[PDB]
Amino acid sequence: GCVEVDSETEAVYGMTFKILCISCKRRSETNAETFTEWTFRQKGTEEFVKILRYENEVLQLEEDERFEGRVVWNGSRGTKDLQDLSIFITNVTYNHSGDYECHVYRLLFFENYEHNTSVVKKIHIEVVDKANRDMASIVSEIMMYVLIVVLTIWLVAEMIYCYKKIAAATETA
Amino acid sequence: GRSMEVTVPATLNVLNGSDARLPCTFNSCYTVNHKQFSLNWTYQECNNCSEEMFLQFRMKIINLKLERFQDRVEFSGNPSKYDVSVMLRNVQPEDEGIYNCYIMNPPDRHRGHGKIHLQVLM
Amino acid sequence: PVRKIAIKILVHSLFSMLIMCTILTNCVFMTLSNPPDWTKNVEYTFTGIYTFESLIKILARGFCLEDFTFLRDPWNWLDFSVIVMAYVTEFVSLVSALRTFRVLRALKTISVIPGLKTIVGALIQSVKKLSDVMILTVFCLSVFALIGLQLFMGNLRNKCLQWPPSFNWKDYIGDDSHFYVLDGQKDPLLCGNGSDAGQCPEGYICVKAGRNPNYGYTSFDTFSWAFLSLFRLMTQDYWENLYQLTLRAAGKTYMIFFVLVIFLGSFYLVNLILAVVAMAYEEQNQATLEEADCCDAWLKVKHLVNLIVMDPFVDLAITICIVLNTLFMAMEHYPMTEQFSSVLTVGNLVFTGIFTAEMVLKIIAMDPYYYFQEGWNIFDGIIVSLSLMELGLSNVEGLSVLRSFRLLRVFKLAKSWPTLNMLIKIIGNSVGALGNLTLVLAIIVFIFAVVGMQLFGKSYKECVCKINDDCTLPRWHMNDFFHSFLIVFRVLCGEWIETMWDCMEVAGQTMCLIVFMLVMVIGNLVVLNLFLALLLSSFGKIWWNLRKTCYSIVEHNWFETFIVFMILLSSGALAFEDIYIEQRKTIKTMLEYADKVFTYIFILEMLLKWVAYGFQTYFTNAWCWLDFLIVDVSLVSLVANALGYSELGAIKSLRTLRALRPLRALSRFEGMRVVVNALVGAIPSIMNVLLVCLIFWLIFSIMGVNLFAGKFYHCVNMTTGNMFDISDVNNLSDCQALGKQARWKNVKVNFDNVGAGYLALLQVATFKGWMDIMYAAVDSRDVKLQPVYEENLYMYLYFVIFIIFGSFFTLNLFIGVIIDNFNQQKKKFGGQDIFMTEEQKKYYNAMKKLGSKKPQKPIPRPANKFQGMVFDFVTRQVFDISIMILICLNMVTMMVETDDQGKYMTLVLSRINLVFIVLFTGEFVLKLVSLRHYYFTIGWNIFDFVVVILSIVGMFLAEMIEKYFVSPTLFRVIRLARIGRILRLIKGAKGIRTLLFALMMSLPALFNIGLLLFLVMFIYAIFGMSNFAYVKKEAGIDDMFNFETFGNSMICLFQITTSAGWDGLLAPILNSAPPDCDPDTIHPGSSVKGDCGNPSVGIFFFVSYIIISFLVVVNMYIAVILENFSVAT
Ligand SMILES: CCN1C[C@]2(COC)CC[C@H](OC)[C@@]34[C@@H]5C[C@]6(O)[C@@H](OC)C[C@@](OC(C)=O)([C@H]5[C@@H]6C(=O)c5ccc(OC)cc5)[C@@H]([C@@H](OC)[C@H]23)[C@@H]14
Ligand SMILES: *[C@@H]1O[C@H](CO)[C@@H](O[C@@H]2O[C@H](CO)[C@@H](O[C@@H]3O[C@H](CO)[C@@H](O)[C@H](O)[C@@H]3O)[C@H](O)[C@H]2NC(C)=O)[C@H](O)[C@H]1NC(C)=O
Ligand SMILES: *[C@@H]1O[C@H](CO)[C@@H](O[C@@H]2O[C@H](CO)[C@@H](O)[C@H](O)[C@H]2NC(C)=O)[C@H](O)[C@H]1NC(C)=O
Ligand SMILES: *[C@@H]1O[C@H](CO)[C@@H](O)[C@H](O)[C@H]1NC(C)=O
Ligand SMILES: *[C@@H]1O[C@H](CO)[C@@H](O)[C@H](O)[C@H]1NC(C)=O
Ligand SMILES: *[C@@H]1O[C@H](CO)[C@@H](O)[C@H](O)[C@H]1NC(C)=O
Ligand SMILES: *[C@@H]1O[C@H](CO)[C@@H](O)[C@H](O)[C@H]1NC(C)=O
Ligand SMILES: *[C@@H]1O[C@H](CO)[C@@H](O)[C@H](O)[C@H]1NC(C)=O
Repeated sequence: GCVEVDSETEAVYGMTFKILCISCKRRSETNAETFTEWTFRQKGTEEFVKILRYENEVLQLEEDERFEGRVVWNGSRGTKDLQDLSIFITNVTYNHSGDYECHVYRLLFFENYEHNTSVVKKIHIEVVDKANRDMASIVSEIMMYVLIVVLTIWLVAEMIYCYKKIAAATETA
Repeated sequence: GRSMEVTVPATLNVLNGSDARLPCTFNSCYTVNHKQFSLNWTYQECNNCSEEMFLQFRMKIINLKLERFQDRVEFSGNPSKYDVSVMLRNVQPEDEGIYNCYIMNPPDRHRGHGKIHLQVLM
Repeated sequence: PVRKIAIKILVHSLFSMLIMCTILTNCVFMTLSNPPDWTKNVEYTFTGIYTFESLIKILARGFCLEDFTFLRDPWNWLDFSVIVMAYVTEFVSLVSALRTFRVLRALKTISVIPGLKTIVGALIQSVKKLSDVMILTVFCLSVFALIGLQLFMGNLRNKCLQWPPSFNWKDYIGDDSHFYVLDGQKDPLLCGNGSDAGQCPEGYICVKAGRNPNYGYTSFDTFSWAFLSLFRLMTQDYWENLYQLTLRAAGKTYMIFFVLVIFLGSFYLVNLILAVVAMAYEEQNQATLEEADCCDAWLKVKHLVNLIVMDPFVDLAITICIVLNTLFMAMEHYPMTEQFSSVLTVGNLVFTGIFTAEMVLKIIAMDPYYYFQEGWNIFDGIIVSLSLMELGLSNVEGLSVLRSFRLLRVFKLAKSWPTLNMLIKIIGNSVGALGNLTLVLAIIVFIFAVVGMQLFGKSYKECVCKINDDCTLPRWHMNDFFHSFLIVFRVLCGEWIETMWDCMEVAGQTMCLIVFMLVMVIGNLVVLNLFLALLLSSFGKIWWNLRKTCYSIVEHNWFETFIVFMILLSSGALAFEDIYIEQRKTIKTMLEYADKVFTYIFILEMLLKWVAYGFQTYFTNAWCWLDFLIVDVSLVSLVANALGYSELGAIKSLRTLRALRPLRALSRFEGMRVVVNALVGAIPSIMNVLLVCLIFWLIFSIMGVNLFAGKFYHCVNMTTGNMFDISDVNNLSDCQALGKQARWKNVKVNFDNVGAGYLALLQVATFKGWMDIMYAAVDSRDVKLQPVYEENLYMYLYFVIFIIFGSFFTLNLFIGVIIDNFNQQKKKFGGQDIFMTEEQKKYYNAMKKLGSKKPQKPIPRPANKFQGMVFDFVTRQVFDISIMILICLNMVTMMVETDDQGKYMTLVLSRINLVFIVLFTGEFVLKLVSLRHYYFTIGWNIFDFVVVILSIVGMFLAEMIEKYFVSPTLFRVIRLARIGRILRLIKGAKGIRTLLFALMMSLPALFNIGLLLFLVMFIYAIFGMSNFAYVKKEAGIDDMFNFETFGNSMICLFQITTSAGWDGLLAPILNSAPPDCDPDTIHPGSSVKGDCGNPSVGIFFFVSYIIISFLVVVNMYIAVILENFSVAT
């Protein structure tokens, strides 16, 4: 099926970024018509100005200069039931580093009961200039190396101890 | 299936003047509902002429008060127990004929038929 | 003088034959569903003949005006009763009396031949020993049903109701249009409030408001329905649906209940029943065995023909020809083209010609009827005559079914094949020496079929629209005799409740319950007795210095347990590779580096084993080979990942081999190792008999191919998913003209070729998948033609016959060879109690002595007070029985519990429970006042002490939960002290005591086999998580029971372990190409594409797991059965 993953917290200047908003349906087989508002606020700015609107197939964007011709769609294509709301920001700059809101509005169809559900996904990004590797990866790599080295040391210590013991046992004869 | 098994005797005759119980009882498996149940009663004196209706059950009981015989007909049955026999008052020598009960109890698709000869015996 | 005339006629042989033939033709006449008007006179003739027989009996068993004559025999009562009820029915206006003697006249068939009385008596005396087993069965069923009643109380009625967009809550619950129907299920979807339970669709809320899931009958609300549902679980009839409904209502975390019952009720109680029936039949068998010109031309042609080779290529050439003919028949498939169909036809012609040549060469040398003496010669003549008739006809419609008869030539291999000869011997023995048992089984099936027909025919015809949406007859009805027989046969095969639901909804709950339980008991007992009868009627300056150190390090227990722990850690690191790993994103990298750590450490461990043992002594060991192969796979994966060759198809497929990492535990776990060794020791004979089974199933598969060969193709209305009717689409030319709305769908489990035939036969013989197969086969008309509902209604007989032979006699041969192999293996061991290590054998043979003990009367007297009379009163059997009566009353007042009971009723129940608790505590304190010294002579007193403490504690937490932070999901669990309070019944339940002691004695071997099964489940669940975690959400794979997560994979695998639902779990994976699926359907947050599973790997996975689980379950069955035999005998 589908799973909801959290978007990456940090972006890198000059390169591309992919902000994810996975609003998986609570029931997979239910037909739905999903559209979405994407907005955000700048760091140090207290507002929420709509930046784009995704519909059945077409993506619409405002006159905002921070995303004029530098954002593309990377959600579900040609399905009318999105279940994936991903913005691909090409040429990420310092214009966009703040708090994005993903307002996914889903009209779920049923027998004769159309439900009109709204979900909000808030994600914070902060563009940097150097790609900092995540703390979890660094800690895991350091722990891997420490475990390998300490276990090699334990193995060689046991081998030399057994070598001394077997020498003491064999020089007896 | 073939039809609906309706328990109606071949013929029954009532003494004149006394009240008569016109029987129409069916034995249907389905739990009847008072929203889709269909019933009607027909009276015939011909052999091959047009037939007219005088008593119906369609979401409720309807007595049309037929102008030929009388307003004698009355509801004396119970659809929930599958016995919808009716009540007849002031039996007269002109009441002799053949009476047919037509039944349609959803979700069954078979129209149960019940034939009786309304005569009078001493 | 007066009775002397009617004595010779009674014992006259032709009178017995007259009764024979009149009973037989009466049985033929009851077969008719709606007999014509002229059969009434024939019924009059039948009853007149019966009255004539009874008059003879009256005038023969009584002299000088005797009243009762044939009243000293059982079946004579039956005859008198049926004749009386026939004459009672003469009053037409007396009716419900026709269905009173006609279901009793059918019982006359039991006396069809003198001799069946002995078999029926033997069956009745054999079911007599089942008293303790059935009382324990009902005790465990009631205990488990009370557990289910307190846990899932009204849970099954949870239904996703839509939030009111507006009689309030009274006409909103009872609308049935406000719930969620799962797109063509005619039943609201079960839902839940807690996690790991049913997820309501967006805009729906789960409310405990509805009728019930299946026609009002599968529910836990009342103990009666709880008893029915857990009988369903114990018999494993369609329990996967109850499994899914209960786990969707209450939550996935409740499967622990099923894991117990499926092991405790469904598996162990069946083992007890089989063991005790086998014990009774062994006793019966041992008792029975201990009590018991032209002449010149003829001579020269005979010299020419007989005086030929005997060993060199006159009987081996024929075997080779038979094998080649079998291979040519198996080469048939669909769609077969010309220059191959012609090849097969000419091969068949050449083979029948050469067989005719051999027959004539044999008959002109053996001078019939001296040729027709050895049996095999007669069989060869018959089969070759059938082949000549079929080749001469070449157009026989509508029974070209005899064309497949040539497959019987394969049985000519039985001359040289000892195991095939043994199978043929068993098949013939059933119709020969066990002919009485076979006839009893057939007569009982016929009697149940006609009883069901007479009781429920008019019902299934008039009440039909309650169980069907088109108001037409369902697939399995009892309106006519053939369908009634099919339902009775399906009940024997195992699927009783699915038709018993329709029977309840049509023709009376109590009547259908009685009928179906009598069938489920009697017919299954007869089948088991026949199976048992057939089973038993078959028979260095630095180099070596470092080498010592490395050997010591490897054999050190420190290193051994360290390696075992890290193997467990590495195996468990695989279970986190869900479809949620991408949302985890931190344990993802943690495990990415733990994989490197584990593979480096395993490489070091392998090098240490090398430098300690030597290459020869390391590659001699199979376990070392397995570890070396796994290490090599991990090393190649690491090298590919380091070099950057990760995003390649071959490397990605080899990464799936990481699921083999748990296999290292085989060499480390002692019980797992010994069970694997025991399996490998028996695998040769198992393989030989499996080859026999393959040959038999190949015969049946070629027959099925001949019959169907792609007649399963049908047009599905693409907009809805249902089959077209022939009124609209009749053939392929029309399903290619409807266009886009017509797909010409296949079944995906069919008989197109021999491989698909093997798959379909496996489904049919496992009894989970045979449904749609038989539906399509019966519907089929002909190649490239639209099927019609039950057009070939009598092709049900094909599959019936298959289940009779290749699923019953084949299973009998398989079980017999397993018993023989294990008997020889344990006689060779010395030797007994395999599947156990040394520590477990010590535990077992010490526990044997522990259980074989008696109390050494260590209760002399209390110490000088009124406690003397207190002891004298407490120790009495009257008190010891009064306590049991109180426990039984507590059990009954819990059975009284029911969902949605009144507040006053609940208060009354609470007060009664409090009174029972205080009386139990008074009993405990009286025993304490008696024997304060020890009170602990036997563990039963300790069990009573702990259970009363636990009941008090549970009552206290129940009060606390009501008075403080409340949670029903915990209150229901904590209200389970009542279960132990009634489990105290085992104290006085003798027989139940020894059966539970046998279970507790067999626990070690069962635990070893369960550990091996759990390892197998872990490996196959990781395989599922790797492969089928993204397949489509078709029939068997839904939003909850799938392969996405480790929990879901393990629940699906536990479902499959009991062979249940594997057809449904394989159906979505068999999909290969559109429009069945989409090969490039992207779904977040995963980089994988496509929702179609590979059919080859799916079939391999499911078939291999079915075979492995079948072997493991057979091993568990034999372990429990031999433990019971050793305990009792
Ligand atoms: C071992 C599985 N298998 C094999 C056997 C043995 O071959 C000789 C032949 C084929 C038949 O179907 C496949 C069987 C029966 C049909 C049934 O429906 C089935 O369900 C899938 C499971 C069974 O039972 C259990 C507890 O596994 C019954 C059960 C039934 O009818 C029943 C159960 C309990 C009972 O008394 C409490 C009375 C009747 C099995 C065996 O008999 C114990 C018998 C089952
Ligand atoms: C699962 O949790 C939901 C969430 O609350 C529960 O829904 C609740 O259901 C009850 C009735 O079942 C509602 O109570 C009210 O009852 C009156 C009649 O007395 C009626 O008029 C109201 O319309 C309503 O039905 C309650 O409002 C409702 N909760 C919410 C938030 O709407 C549900 O009962 C739980 N189910 C289980 C099995 O735990
Ligand atoms: C396939 O079925 C079609 C109809 O479903 C056949 O076409 C004709 O169908 C009508 C039915 O009203 C028959 O009366 C005609 O006799 C049919 N045509 C012929 C030539 O017989 C069609 O024949 C069937 N077969 C093929 C190969 O298309
Ligand atoms: C994101 O969009 C770009 C187009 O700018 C495309 O090349 C890329 O493949 C997309 N990525 C995903 C994961 O869809
Ligand atoms: C991003 O846009 C700036 C605008 O001047 C340009 O200089 C730069 O090369 C662009 N980078 C990429 C990766 O497109
Ligand atoms: C960033 O924002 C400022 C102020 O809104 C704007 O003038 C500038 O052009 C933006 N950067 C780019 C690369 O357009
Ligand atoms: C309800 O659905 C309409 C479209 O029919 C949509 O415009 C509206 O935004 C939805 N409601 C909310 C709260 O989003
Ligand atoms: C498929 O079914 C629908 C509704 O059941 C019907 O309207 C449609 O005509 C069917 N398709 C064809 C090709 O008849």
